[PDB]
Amino acid sequence: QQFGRDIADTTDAVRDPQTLEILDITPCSFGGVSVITPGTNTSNQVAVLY
Amino acid sequence: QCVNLTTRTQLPPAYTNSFTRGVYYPDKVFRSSVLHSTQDLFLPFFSNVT
Ligand SMILES: *[C@@H]1O[C@H](CO)[C@@H](O)[C@H](O)[C@H]1NC(C)=O
Repeated sequence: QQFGRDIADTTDAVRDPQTLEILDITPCSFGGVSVITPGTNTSNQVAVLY
Repeated sequence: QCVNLTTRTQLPPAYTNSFTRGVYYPDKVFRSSVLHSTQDLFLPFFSNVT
């Protein structure tokens, strides 16, 4: 075996082609941006939710 | 350099079953906890074999 797949059909596993080393996937970071703010007539302060 | 084996008695071979045989790994892709389906040359279950 050289490759691998998960339940979502994504190449989450791979084999090093130079030695017997196997590696997997664990994300470095992620983020979903969303800004909450009142109306322009009321104020101008903003806040970002990740 | 060969020797002819004329002592073999001629007889038709018998037939048996193939309940849970003929299965093998499809490719070199790792699969874990996934119900993968594919089309490949596979011996049918409960089939007639010699
Ligand atoms: C397989 O086929 C042969 C000849 O057609 C027959 O004699 C034998 O009984 C069969 N075996 C099975 C398990 O059906």
